[PDB]
Amino acid sequence: FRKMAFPSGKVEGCMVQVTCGTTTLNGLWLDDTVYCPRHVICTAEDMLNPNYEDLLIRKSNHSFLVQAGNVQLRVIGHSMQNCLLRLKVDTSNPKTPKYKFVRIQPGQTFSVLACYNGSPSGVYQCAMRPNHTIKGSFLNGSCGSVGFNIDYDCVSFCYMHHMELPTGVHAGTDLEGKFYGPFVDRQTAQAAGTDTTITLNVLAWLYAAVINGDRWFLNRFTTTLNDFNLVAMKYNYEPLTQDHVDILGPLSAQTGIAVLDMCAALKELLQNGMNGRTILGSTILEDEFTPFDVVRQC
Amino acid sequence: FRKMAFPSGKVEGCMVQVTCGTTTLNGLWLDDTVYCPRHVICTAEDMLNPNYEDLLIRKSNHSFLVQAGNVQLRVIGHSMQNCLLRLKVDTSNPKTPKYKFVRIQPGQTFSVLACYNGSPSGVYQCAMRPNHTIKGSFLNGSCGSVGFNIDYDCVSFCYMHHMELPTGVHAGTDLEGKFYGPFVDRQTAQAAGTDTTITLNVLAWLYAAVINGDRWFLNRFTTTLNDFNLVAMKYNYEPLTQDHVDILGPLSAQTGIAVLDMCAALKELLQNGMNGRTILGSTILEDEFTPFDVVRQC
Repeated sequence: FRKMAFPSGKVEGCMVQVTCGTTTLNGLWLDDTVYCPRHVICTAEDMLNPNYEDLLIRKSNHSFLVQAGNVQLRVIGHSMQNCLLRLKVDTSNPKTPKYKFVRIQPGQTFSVLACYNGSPSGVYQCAMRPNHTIKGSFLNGSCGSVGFNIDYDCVSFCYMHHMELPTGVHAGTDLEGKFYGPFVDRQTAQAAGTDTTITLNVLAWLYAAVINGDRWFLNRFTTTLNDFNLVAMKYNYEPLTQDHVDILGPLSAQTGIAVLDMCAALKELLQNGMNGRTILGSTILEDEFTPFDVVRQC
Repeated sequence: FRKMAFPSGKVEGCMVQVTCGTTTLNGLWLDDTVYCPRHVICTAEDMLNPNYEDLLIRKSNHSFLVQAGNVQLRVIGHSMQNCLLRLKVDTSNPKTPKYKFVRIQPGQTFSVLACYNGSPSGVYQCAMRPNHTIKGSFLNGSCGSVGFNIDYDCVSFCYMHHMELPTGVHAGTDLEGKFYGPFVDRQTAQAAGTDTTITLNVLAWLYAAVINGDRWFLNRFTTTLNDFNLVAMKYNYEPLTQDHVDILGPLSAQTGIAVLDMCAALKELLQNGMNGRTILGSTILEDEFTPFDVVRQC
C-alpha cells in the first residue's frame, strides 16, 4: 500500500524563479501573477528584523527578476498579501491550469513539488502534522515550492514553503499568505510544539488493510469512545471526536466494520502489539493517509 | 527522509488509452508510435493460451482504437516487439519529450505514473525487487502504466506494467518488451520466487542517516565482508559483492565512513536491534533508496 503523489504536470508549468538582489527562491505563476514568499526581499541582516511594508513600498518593479526557464518576465506591479508577494508580470502563463486556493486542516494530506531555483526536482506526498508543520528534509532550500491536491481537472493549492524550524521540520502558508501554525517569516526564535499521531488516519489505514485482505487484527473486545481516547492519549495519539468518528462512516459502510469496532482494534494494537506480525506488510502503524486517500486508492 | 518521485509532467503528455474489442489498457505515445502490452489483443479466453503472432497478423489496423484524451488517433500500422505492440499512428505526439529506453537491474529505483484508461491518477516511487517484481497494490488495473527516471531533461523509460502475480506483486517488461524475471504474458501459473532485502540500499540509507546527523548506530566493532555476508544472509539480506561495496565509494568518501565500517554497523543493527531507537525517525531499515538516490537527495 503506497504513498502516492498527484501527477505534477499541471503545477510544473507554473514554477518560476524570483530573485531580489542576492536572494532567489521559487514562485508560482498563475495568469499574470507570480506568488512567492515575501522574505525574498530580505538581506540576511533584514531577515532578523524585517520591515516588510517599508522594504516593499521602497523597492522598484525592475528590482525583481522573475525567470520562467531562461525567459525573463517583466514585473509591472508588486503588492503584499499577508506573507506572500503578489507580483504582476507582463505575460499570462500559457500553462495556467484550472485552480483554486484552499486552506487545509491538520492531519490532511497533499503533494509537494520540490523545486530548486524554479526547476522541478521531485514530488512527495505528505501530511500536515497536528502541530502545523510538515516532516521530512525534502524542502531544504526550496522556499516557494507549493503543496497541492488535484480534484479531477482542478489544482487546489494549499501550501507554500517558507522556512525550516530548528528541529528541521518545515513551516509555510496557505496561498493567501497566512501561516499554518503560530510561526512568522523572520529569522527568530520559533519552535514547533509537541506533535501527536493522527488517530483518524491510522484508523483509515486499518480500513485500507481490511480492504486489502488483512483481518487478523480485528477487535477481540468492545470499546467506548472515551475508554479509547484514554488509552490512545497514553501513546501520544490525538483524541478522536465524534465528528472524526463520523468521517470514517463511508469506510465503515464499505467494509462492514463499525467505527468503534476499529477503535477497539487500534486500542488493542497499541496495548498488545503486532509482535512481529505485519499489517499491509508493515510492522508499524501509518498516519499519513487520510480516510479520503484510502477511498480514492481502493 | 522522504521517498520522492520524479516530476511526472513529461510522461503525462505521453499517456493514451488503447482498446481492442472489450479490452482497454494504457499505452505510451512517443513520436508517431504507441507502445502497449500486446495482451490488449486478447479476449479472456485467448489469455489462457494466446497465439500472439496469429492473433496479430489477423487483426486489421482499424480494430485498434487509440485515444489521446477524447481524441481518436488513427492506427496505420502494427507490429510486435517481444511482449509489446508498437502501433504506428498518423499523428506525432506534440508532447514527445527527450527520452531513451533503458533496462534496469534488481534493487534499482524508478517512478511509476499510475494511470486509468489513459488518464494519469498518481505517481509512486518504487524499487525493482531482487525477485524481479515490484511491490505495492498501486498498479492494480493500470496495465500499460510506465516506470521511468529523469536525467535532467531526458526521460529514461525502464518499465511497463503487464500483470499482477498471485501474491499481488506486479510484473512487467522493459520498453523493448522483454520481461523482468521469468514471467510470461498469459494467464497461467506463475509465481514470484522468494524475495530478499536489498542490502546495498539499506547501507545507502544508513549513509543518508549519517549525512542527516544520525550517528548513534556507527560500528562498535570491525567486520570482514565474508563475516558480514554470513550474518546478513541469516536475516534474508542479499549478499554483498565487492562491486556492490565499491558502488558505495562516493557515499563513503563524502561521509568519511569506510564501507566495511558501515557493513559492521548494519551487522550490529541486525543482531543487537534498534531497541526503540530510531534512524531518520524510522524504527525500521529502509531498502528502496539506492546509493544514487541518496547522493541526489542529499
